[PDB]
Amino acid sequence: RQDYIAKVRYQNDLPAPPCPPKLLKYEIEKEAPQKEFLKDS
Amino acid sequence: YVQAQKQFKQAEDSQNSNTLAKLGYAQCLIARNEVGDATIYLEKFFKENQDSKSSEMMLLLGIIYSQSGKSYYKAII
Repeated sequence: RQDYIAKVRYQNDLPAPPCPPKLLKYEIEKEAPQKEFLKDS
Repeated sequence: YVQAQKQFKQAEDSQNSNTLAKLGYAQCLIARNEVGDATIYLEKFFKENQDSKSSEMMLLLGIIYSQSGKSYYKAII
């Protein structure tokens, strides 16, 4: 079958890991500061 | 903490209108690391007093629910 030459290859390639910047937990995200803040007089 | 919690409970039993006594009771529960017990007490008080304007109670409820995580919607409210 001498006709138009074309190659079909589906692209589903996974991207490389992004490694985005990491959020920093608040001081009130730790159990001990939470206890100190809640137990305030 | 045990004695203060007992005193807060006695204050509540003497006069139920003392919201400050109940809030101190919940704070003492927090002091004794009774996270679940304080949460149950706070839910009972809020559901009985949904119209009460205890801003600090609602702030504490939001903080507790955020620590829980699954109850984020009540925390937002």
